[PDB]
Amino acid sequence: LTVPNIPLNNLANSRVPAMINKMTVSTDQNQVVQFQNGRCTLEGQLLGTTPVSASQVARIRGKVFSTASGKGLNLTELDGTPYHAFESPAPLGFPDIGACDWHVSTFKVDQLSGDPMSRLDVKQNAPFAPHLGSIEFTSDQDPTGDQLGTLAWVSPSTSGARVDPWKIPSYGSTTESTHLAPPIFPPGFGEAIVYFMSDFPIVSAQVPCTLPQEFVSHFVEQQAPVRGEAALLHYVDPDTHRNLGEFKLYPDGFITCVPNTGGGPQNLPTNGVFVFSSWVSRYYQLKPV
Amino acid sequence: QLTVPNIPLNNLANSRVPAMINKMTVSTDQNQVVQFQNGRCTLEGQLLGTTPVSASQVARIRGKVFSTASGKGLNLTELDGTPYHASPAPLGFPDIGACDWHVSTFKVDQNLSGDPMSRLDVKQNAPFAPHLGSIEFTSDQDPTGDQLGTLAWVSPSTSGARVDPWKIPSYHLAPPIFPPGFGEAIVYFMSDFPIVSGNTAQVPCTLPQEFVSHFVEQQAPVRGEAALLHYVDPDTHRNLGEFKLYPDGFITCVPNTGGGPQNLPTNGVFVFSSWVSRYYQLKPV
Ligand SMILES: CC(=O)N[C@@H]1[C@@H](O[C@@H]2O[C@@H](C)[C@@H](O)[C@@H](O)[C@@H]2O)[C@H](O[C@@H]2O[C@H](CO)[C@H](O)[C@H](O)[C@H]2O)[C@@H](CO)O[C@H]1O
Ligand SMILES: CC(=O)N[C@@H]1[C@@H](O[C@@H]2O[C@@H](C)[C@@H](O)[C@@H](O)[C@@H]2O)[C@H](O[C@@H]2O[C@H](CO)[C@H](O)[C@H](O)[C@H]2O)[C@@H](CO)O[C@H]1O
Repeated sequence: LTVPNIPLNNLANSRVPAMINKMTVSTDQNQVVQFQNGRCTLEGQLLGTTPVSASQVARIRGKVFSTASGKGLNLTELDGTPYHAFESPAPLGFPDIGACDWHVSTFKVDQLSGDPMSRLDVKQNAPFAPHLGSIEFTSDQDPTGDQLGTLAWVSPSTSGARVDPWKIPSYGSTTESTHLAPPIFPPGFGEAIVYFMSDFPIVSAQVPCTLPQEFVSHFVEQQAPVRGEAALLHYVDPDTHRNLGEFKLYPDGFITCVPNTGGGPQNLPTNGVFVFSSWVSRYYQLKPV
Repeated sequence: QLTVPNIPLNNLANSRVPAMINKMTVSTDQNQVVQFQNGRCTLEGQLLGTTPVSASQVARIRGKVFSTASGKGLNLTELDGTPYHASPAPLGFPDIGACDWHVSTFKVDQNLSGDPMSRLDVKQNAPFAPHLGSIEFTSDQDPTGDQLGTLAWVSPSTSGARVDPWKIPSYHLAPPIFPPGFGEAIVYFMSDFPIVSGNTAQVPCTLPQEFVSHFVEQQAPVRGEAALLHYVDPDTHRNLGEFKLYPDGFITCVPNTGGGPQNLPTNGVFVFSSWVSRYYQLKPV
């Protein structure tokens, strides 16, 4: 097993198209998340809506439809092939920033003149049910046909709400089975989930993810056998080659540390490289960072 | 030993625009020389031109707005906000030449309400001097401060002009790539992208972005004049075609007459086979 020999600041967020600019732990270290993107086991099994490439992250493709009530997209995978609702919550790469309005900038796939972009404004209201294969939108432009695009920004669902990018959508319409990647639980003994943060335009400031996207593709690519209960990593300064801290990478595909009281990995340099050290017991006792 | 990514072509990103690869092709004129500044990396992992490591750094721009009596523009920085020192441009800077760019940016600092996006409309005329650290733009919005964003679409420089995404800007340059050997054609990895010219509807690049990061990551020694690759169906394990990967960081094939790699399925995986001679003759594909 290896992890990417790439400094953290050259790694991409797995939940928005952006670069990671820092690590942190959640304010409440007992907080449980259930992100659907950035999810992959160490053996290379993609979970939830997680795609392989950073350029599949938080993107949408579909064919425009129009009814008496308004317009929407009948969803496909990002390559235009049929969406696998039977096994995933939404097309691979579909955004997972819950409980907010989305603004998605799309273009028509077969394109002679004029502004080609449409901004699709999507609400996560009662009828938002991407697992069933469609979403509705409003737009100040006139999108038609096969539209492909990327999440541009997010905003509050209602005037005066806030956006909490730590939430995920409700993919179903009702008891509807949506095939969610399971929750990630802080594993105990003072360990905290490490969140990789990126700047992103959130109107009412950073989006967390649990694996850098290149870690995901690395695991898919290697299909490495898991030879222990956890993988001990060192976070190494690439210029001085000093070990800046110990981290644990778990088979289910997330990373923890023991944050120093009043601190944590948010106080570490953001240009370090994670390096696999050894397979260890689930209860390997980390030095605080 | 040298390896290439164990990832099917349709899960690989373009290295010149933020998009996925959806086919391979050869140039209409198989003698055509290109000089792309992104997607450039040697097999040993040496980045060239403006090529960044991550797919989410491809064709992005960051800088501080200046807006004066004389004009508006960006004083460019690197994508992480650190100073750009006058390489052709900051890493990741777009390399789609001879066209207007439309770049959608947000204020990194922003703590205000409202539409956070600005579309920066950029022309490749006189004030376009990214090598010197600035470009000018017009915008129907009001961007201020530290703006970070991504190339959204491109359009003709002048009314009636066409956009040719095989061109690069006038900005250090990564060197031209000349079709090598006998009968070989450079393989171009294509992505759909909003180009508002004619029927063009595509972007070529010479290395998938994940190939670039793979080489940077691996730093493998070059042990021969060229690496023979097989393009393999990952389910049946059949070899679908022979390709040659050159140390300077590009791929060739010998296309069957009237055809070529554009006829191959896009779910195949490149696999290193062996080191071969610079004049190893490929099986037509
Ligand atoms: C005059 C009109 O009907 N539209 C103007 C835009 O031009 C149209 O859309 C552009 C993208 C091209 O497809 C034109 O052929 C078409 O008429 C014009 O858009 C600007 O076009 C410039 C070319 O002269 C250039 O590409 C520029 O980047 C682009 O923004 C806009 C902006 O001036 O004005 C419309 O009225
Ligand atoms: C000045 C004004 O009335 N602007 C309206 C937009 O609302 C502003 O910008 C949004 C993003 C929020 O920051 C508001 O607090 C601010 O007044 C409005 O934007 C829409 O806001 C909705 C929330 O009520 C929701 O987030 C929606 O997704 C977003 O588009 C736009 C669109 O209705 O209209 C402007 O006039």
